[PDB]
Amino acid sequence: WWWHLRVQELGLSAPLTVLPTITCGHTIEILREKGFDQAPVVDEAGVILGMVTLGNMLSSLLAGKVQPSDQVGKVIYKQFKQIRLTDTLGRLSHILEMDHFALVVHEQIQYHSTGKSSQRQMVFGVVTAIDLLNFVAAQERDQK
Amino acid sequence: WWWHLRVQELGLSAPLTVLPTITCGHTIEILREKGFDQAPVVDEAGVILGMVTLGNMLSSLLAGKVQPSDQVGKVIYKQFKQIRLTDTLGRLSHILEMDHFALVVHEQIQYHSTGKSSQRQMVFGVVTAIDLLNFVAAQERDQK
Amino acid sequence: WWWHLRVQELGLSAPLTVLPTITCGHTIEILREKGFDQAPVVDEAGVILGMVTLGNMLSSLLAGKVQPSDQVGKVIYKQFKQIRLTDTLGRLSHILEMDHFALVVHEQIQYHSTGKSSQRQMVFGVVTAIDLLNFVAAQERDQK
Amino acid sequence: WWWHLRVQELGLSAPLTVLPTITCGHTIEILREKGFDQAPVVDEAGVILGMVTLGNMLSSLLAGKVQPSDQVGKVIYKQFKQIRLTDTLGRLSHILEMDHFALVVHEQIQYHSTGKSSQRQMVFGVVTAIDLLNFVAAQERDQK
Amino acid sequence: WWWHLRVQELGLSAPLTVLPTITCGHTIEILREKGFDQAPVVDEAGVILGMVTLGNMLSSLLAGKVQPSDQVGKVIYKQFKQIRLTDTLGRLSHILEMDHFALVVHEQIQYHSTGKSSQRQMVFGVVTAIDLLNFVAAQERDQK
Amino acid sequence: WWWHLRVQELGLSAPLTVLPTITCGHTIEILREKGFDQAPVVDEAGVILGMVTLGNMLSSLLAGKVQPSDQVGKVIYKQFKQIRLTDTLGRLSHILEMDHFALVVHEQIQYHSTGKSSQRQMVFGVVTAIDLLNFVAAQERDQK
Amino acid sequence: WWWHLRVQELGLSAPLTVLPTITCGHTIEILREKGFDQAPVVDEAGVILGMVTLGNMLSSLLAGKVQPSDQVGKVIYKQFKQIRLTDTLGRLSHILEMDHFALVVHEQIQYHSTGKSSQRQMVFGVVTAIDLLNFVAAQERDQK
Amino acid sequence: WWWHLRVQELGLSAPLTVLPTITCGHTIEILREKGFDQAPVVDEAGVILGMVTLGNMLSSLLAGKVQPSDQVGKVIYKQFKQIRLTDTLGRLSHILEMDHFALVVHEQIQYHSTGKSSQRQMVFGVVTAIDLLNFVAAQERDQK
Amino acid sequence: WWWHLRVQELGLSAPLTVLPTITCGHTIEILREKGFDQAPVVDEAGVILGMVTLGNMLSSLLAGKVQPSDQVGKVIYKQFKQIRLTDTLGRLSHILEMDHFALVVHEQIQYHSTGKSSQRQMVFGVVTAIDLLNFVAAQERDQK
Amino acid sequence: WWWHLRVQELGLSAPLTVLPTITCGHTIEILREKGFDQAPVVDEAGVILGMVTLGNMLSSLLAGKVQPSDQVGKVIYKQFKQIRLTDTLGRLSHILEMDHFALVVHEQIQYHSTGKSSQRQMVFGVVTAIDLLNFVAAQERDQK
Ligand SMILES: C[S@@+](CC[C@H](N)C(=O)[O-])C[C@H]1O[C@@H](n2cnc3c(N)ncnc32)[C@H](O)[C@@H]1O
Ligand SMILES: C[S@@+](CC[C@H](N)C(=O)[O-])C[C@H]1O[C@@H](n2cnc3c(N)ncnc32)[C@H](O)[C@@H]1O
Ligand SMILES: C[S@@+](CC[C@H](N)C(=O)[O-])C[C@H]1O[C@@H](n2cnc3c(N)ncnc32)[C@H](O)[C@@H]1O
Ligand SMILES: C[S@@+](CC[C@H](N)C(=O)[O-])C[C@H]1O[C@@H](n2cnc3c(N)ncnc32)[C@H](O)[C@@H]1O
Ligand SMILES: C[S@@+](CC[C@H](N)C(=O)[O-])C[C@H]1O[C@@H](n2cnc3c(N)ncnc32)[C@H](O)[C@@H]1O
Ligand SMILES: C[S@@+](CC[C@H](N)C(=O)[O-])C[C@H]1O[C@@H](n2cnc3c(N)ncnc32)[C@H](O)[C@@H]1O
Ligand SMILES: C[S@@+](CC[C@H](N)C(=O)[O-])C[C@H]1O[C@@H](n2cnc3c(N)ncnc32)[C@H](O)[C@@H]1O
Ligand SMILES: C[S@@+](CC[C@H](N)C(=O)[O-])C[C@H]1O[C@@H](n2cnc3c(N)ncnc32)[C@H](O)[C@@H]1O
Ligand SMILES: C[S@@+](CC[C@H](N)C(=O)[O-])C[C@H]1O[C@@H](n2cnc3c(N)ncnc32)[C@H](O)[C@@H]1O
Ligand SMILES: C[S@@+](CC[C@H](N)C(=O)[O-])C[C@H]1O[C@@H](n2cnc3c(N)ncnc32)[C@H](O)[C@@H]1O
Repeated sequence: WWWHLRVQELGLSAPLTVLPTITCGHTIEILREKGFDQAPVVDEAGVILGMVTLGNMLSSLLAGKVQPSDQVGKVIYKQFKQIRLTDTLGRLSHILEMDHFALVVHEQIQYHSTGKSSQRQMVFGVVTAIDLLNFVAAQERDQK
Repeated sequence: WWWHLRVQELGLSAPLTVLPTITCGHTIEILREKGFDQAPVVDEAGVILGMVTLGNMLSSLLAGKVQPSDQVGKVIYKQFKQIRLTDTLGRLSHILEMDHFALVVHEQIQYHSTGKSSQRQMVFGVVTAIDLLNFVAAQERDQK
Repeated sequence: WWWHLRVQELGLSAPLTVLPTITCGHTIEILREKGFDQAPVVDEAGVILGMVTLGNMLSSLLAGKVQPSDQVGKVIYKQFKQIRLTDTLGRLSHILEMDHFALVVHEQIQYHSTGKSSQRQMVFGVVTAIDLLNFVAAQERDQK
Repeated sequence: WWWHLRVQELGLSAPLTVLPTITCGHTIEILREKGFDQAPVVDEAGVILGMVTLGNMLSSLLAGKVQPSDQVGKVIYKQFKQIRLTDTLGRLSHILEMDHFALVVHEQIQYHSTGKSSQRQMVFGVVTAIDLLNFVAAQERDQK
Repeated sequence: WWWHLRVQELGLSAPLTVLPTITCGHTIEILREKGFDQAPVVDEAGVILGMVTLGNMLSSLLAGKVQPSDQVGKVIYKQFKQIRLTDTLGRLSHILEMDHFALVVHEQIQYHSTGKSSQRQMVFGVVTAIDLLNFVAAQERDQK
Repeated sequence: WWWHLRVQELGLSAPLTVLPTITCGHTIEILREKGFDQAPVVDEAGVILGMVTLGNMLSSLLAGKVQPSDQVGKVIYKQFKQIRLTDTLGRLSHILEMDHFALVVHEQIQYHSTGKSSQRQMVFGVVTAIDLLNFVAAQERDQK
Repeated sequence: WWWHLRVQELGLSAPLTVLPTITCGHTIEILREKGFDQAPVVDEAGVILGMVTLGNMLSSLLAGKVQPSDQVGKVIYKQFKQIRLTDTLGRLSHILEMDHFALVVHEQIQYHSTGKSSQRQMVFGVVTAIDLLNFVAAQERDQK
Repeated sequence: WWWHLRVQELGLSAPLTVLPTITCGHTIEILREKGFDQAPVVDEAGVILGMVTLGNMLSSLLAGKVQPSDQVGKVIYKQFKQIRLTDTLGRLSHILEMDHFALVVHEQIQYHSTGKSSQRQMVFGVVTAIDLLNFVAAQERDQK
Repeated sequence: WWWHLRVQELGLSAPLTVLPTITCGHTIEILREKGFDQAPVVDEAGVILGMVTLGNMLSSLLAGKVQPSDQVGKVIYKQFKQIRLTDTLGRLSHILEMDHFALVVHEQIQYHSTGKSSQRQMVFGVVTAIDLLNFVAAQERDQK
Repeated sequence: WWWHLRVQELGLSAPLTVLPTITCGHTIEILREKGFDQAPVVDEAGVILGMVTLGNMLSSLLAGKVQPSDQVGKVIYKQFKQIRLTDTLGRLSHILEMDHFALVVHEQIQYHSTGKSSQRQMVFGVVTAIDLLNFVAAQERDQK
């Protein structure tokens, strides 16, 4: 039944993200002390530009390309199956199987001095099935 | 009953915002062509830095401080009441009671090259009672 | 300079109004898709008998007096700052300065079988600020 | 140059119209004391249901169809080269070139309880070249 | 029955007539506030030499032949058909059913020491169907 | 250099594990609030009889066998490239890449009444990349 | 210098243990032929519940409480001083210097069907100074 | 019962003994691989001049007096509860009650060139209770 | 039955040997006072370098090889069928039977500074049938 | 030189003898603690009838012919070499060489009232090479 549900309901309390210049070893700590596993990589403007995960992180360091002291900009995960918040859990349940996570985007349309429109994409969160499992374990009392 | 409803459920399709350098005259067009009157004023990084409304802009143009060719950066509406998307309708409905509009924000905590957290507030969108009315009109069908 | 202009100069094209029996939400949907905010409440004869505005409507709905399914007549915003089309832009601009909207009316005198005179008032149009702001933006391309 | 100008500029302070039930002897009187030539005929709802002119009337009286005590509604004039106030003076000029009068109208879009649109034609006023001649001496001080 | 009624018995209001030198517009604005449409042009005494109307002026002015600032002499409408006061209402019907007005003349036969018979055809006035309609309305009161 | 390091040094403070009867949703909660990802499934005697990981378990919920209220015993996950505690980081670096984790085994040789030996495998912990990733940063101060 | 060292480096390959049910004499034989002196006593679940030593044996066997053919659980040594593997070598130093043998333990906490937690204590390896002396004579080759 | 028996019956294994100058670690390894707990210290002539024990040796390094590479004559133990082969098992068992081992000695009456009598003490071997317990483990099947 | 018995169970009386540097006359003296038939000859280190018997003396004195003042090392007897202290009494009795004396030796495996294994041999004692004949009367009360 | 010596100087103090009925072990014990090997067996008057040694007695006991409890008379060794005291030491020494003992007999030459001379040969004693060895050792002191 849960696949009926929608992305926004899932409580993406995930404001955390990184710059590409963050030291690899530091991110390793932050995720673990938080218990997290993957962190979004954006610019200081917040523009979505990549990902970082242990799976590529361990693979990269063990590949010998970088040190833990290196910056994540050079080991940036980018192949995320990113989804939109407006979508349903079925798509989430679909996508979140081949890998543990996927980005949810929020779109931002700015207009220039001359009224010319522009588009900015923002991070709504970084979700995993735990959020799905956590949410599905409780909310079924209300809108099942 | 609807005041219990959760804010993110309100179907905000509101990515449009403006740079402060946009000309007032063009600004009116974009809102009026959209049927809008108020729009977020943000930087190129999406920094929540003010507003623009009907009363803000009508008073400003009638006061003569901004010509129609003037930029909105001079008269950016600032006294907006603001809510968070994780909040509830009842307070937002309360919030909308004494204003024409309300701002919803979001947060995104970037982490430095040194791994230090840095919190950035990000625009979620712009809500007027139409959004509440439009959704509660839909909730007439969804309360099943 | 524009405030000296005649009210009729603006050209408030749309004469869109409602009867006091249409469902509250239905009014809201019609205005919102078109982006409107208000609608004159007149009889089938067209006699100006009131107004309805979202600021009243949001307050009315949140007051609990009307469901969205309720009729619009019971929340008739019959009070309005009303001006005549034969009047000056500045005073209407003055009128809109501290109001969410303004009303203009069209007079009409009928003579019965005995020729005794009568008076009727039709709606010339409904004006908000963005009428003027767009109009002065357009008109200053011709007369300025 | 004036023929290019908009209809509404011509100061059409002409709200007077009659019910069809008014007698012949009173219609002539009012138009005579007003110095008028013709008078619109509408219902109590303002529906544009006819006309009456000296040419229509004189032909009617001299044909014997209406006694002076008879109603103008029996011989209600209804033909006219009707125009709408959004148009230009040249078309008004064009229409008045061969008719003995010109008719201008106005619109009102009422909406029912079911949200169904209803465009209602409404009288704006009666115009003759006097309105042109009176006002042509005026705009040659404003736009000329 | 009224067709028998004597033209003299109608009781024209009065003659109003100007000299050809004065401009059209000044005559035009005067006649209209009296409600008039057509005005004679005579010599220093009242001899028939000219005739002006709105119908020909509007036709001529929009044709561009003369301006409203042009003298009233160039808008002459003397091609009228003319009647004598000794005739009856029926003759007016045979006149006014087509034209917009009728001319009635009169003789001011003053006698002097010049030694010859004198004849000076005066203008008796300007009569329209309103006079006819007023006269038949009045005669229906006399014949009561 | 780190592959020189030995498995024993890593310090897996990982005594936590589960029974097969543990509730599915409770299982995910337990790891999540603590921030873990997977915990061994053993009996009350500590026998290494299973494993629970989100990737199978998210698939397990999507397979429909388990609701969050279900037990993990019916979806007990039992494949793991388990490593031995005496090895080096080279094996860990090798083994721990193709999956996110691997069991580390302690062993126990119990002797019967007749002196017959009996080997019993024990869980020394549950390791992922962080354990070494944190450790490699630390071990550059002690052994290298 | 070695006293600083970590216990787990000491090659504590002592998975062997006994059930209480086995006779005393065989256990003494078992440790004798394999060369040990003392062996840990646990249940079939591997729960640490006792010990057996030469003094625990000879004194009891000379006390007459047990025949050599008597069961070993009768003389289960339990007054050992106990340490955890996570400690340092100097902690072993001030343990074996007065005790004739040393016990080390490993911990394991299991989580129930209801999610409640319970710890299990598991033997790591029965160690005496020879391991230390063997290890310290060996590890200095790694350092130097 | 066995305490009535005779020491010589026990059947010692062998006299594995060392010189004082032997390295501490080599004795440590030798007793390890042999499983032994101690070894007598004698000269090349076999004179009973010392002993080396686990408790002596563990205390020796941990007191810092000898490195593992140092020679054992520095810590030469001689406080053994020495016994003679001719003595009884019960006394030996009593003798082993507090010491972890008991030296068994042997005599040799060597005469000189002049016939002067002299006694040369000889090491018969080394015994722990494990000898006795194993010894009684079989003797109860033949001499009982 | 006694032939089944063992060296150690039979037991020695006492060991007495001498250096070869003793004179022949005193060798007779010590044996004759003891009634001994023979004597082992070793160094002060106890190495079994020879022995002396009655048959050695009778041949030696009557061959003129040694005077009583001469040393036995001149004619130190060397023939002897050496036996070990592990051997069945029947063999001992057999092995003694054809000879006139027999010797049992005791092993002594000592280790050097470099821990190199080395086995020296030690004299256990001299045995004649008296050792058998006296003890056989005793073990018939112990084994029988 | 000693071959000149005689039994009269020999000092054979060997008068002890046994009866044939005495038990072998009883004779064995007596001979052993005095330290002899061979024992004379004579009648109650001292007349020569028997002789025994250990060499045959052990051999006979090992042959199974007699037990140690058997009488000494059945284990006789009379196949000795017998000598007379009048014979020189050289012949004495010569004759004892190829054995372990020799017999010397007593032939006193006085008689009694029986009326006839005869011979009742008593044993003079039991000499060994040790006697000679003791004798030659002593006589070397006497002659020098
Ligand atoms: C505690 S971690 C558990 C580790 C597991 N491998 C995973 O990624 O889900 C999961 C929780 O952390 C939160 N989280 C994941 N990524 C995050 C991020 N980049 N910033 C802040 N929170 C995040 C999610 O809301 C999720 O509920
Ligand atoms: C249809 S307009 C009606 C006029 C109304 N007074 C207003 O502008 O907010 C309102 C709708 O547009 C959306 N909206 C308002 N401001 C917006 C903005 N700045 N960018 C994008 N959408 C916006 C809101 O969600 C609301 O549902
Ligand atoms: C496209 S709408 C823009 C959205 C905004 N709510 C509004 O109505 O102004 C612009 C025009 O709608 C007109 N308008 C507003 N209320 C009206 C009403 N009740 N009937 C007809 N026109 C109306 C305004 O005068 C304005 O010129
Ligand atoms: C003052 S009369 C004089 C001109 C001429 N008598 C005629 O009626 O055409 C004409 C003026 O009266 C006004 N008028 C004409 N008919 C009208 C009517 N039916 N109701 C109100 N005003 C009217 C027109 O604006 C026009 O400017
Ligand atoms: C409004 S006018 C009659 C309508 C006619 N179409 C006109 O406007 O001239 C009303 C009265 O004015 C009078 N009248 C018309 N023209 C006149 C003139 N030129 N001088 C004096 N009276 C005039 C007529 O007698 C008529 O009774
Ligand atoms: C904060 S969790 C992050 C998620 C990680 N993939 C995991 O294994 O759960 C990382 C730490 O949790 C610890 N851990 C993992 N499984 C555990 C378990 N079953 N019991 C106790 N600790 C565990 C590991 O030692 C690791 O250092
Ligand atoms: C080689 S034996 C030497 C004799 C020693 N005195 C002792 O305590 O047994 C000692 C070795 O056996 C190992 N050991 C001790 N107890 C053991 C047990 N119960 N099972 C398996 N190994 C054990 C220890 O780690 C130590 O390294
Ligand atoms: C075979 S080891 C068995 C291992 C056991 N941990 C121990 O040392 O007792 C035990 C045997 O070795 C013998 N032994 C002990 N120390 C000895 C030594 N220094 N030289 C020769 N044998 C020794 C003991 O007499 C005992 O019978
Ligand atoms: C007591 S004498 C018995 C009678 C006779 N003298 C003989 O030797 O057979 C023999 C005993 O002395 C002991 N013995 C023999 N030669 C010895 C020697 N060289 N040193 C010490 N004891 C010896 C033997 O153990 C034997 O039990
Ligand atoms: C000391 S024992 C040992 C010598 C010899 N191997 C033996 O066993 O007969 C020998 C001495 O005892 C003495 N002797 C031998 N037989 C004897 C006997 N039957 N009675 C008394 N003395 C005897 C001899 O004189 C000799 O000096």
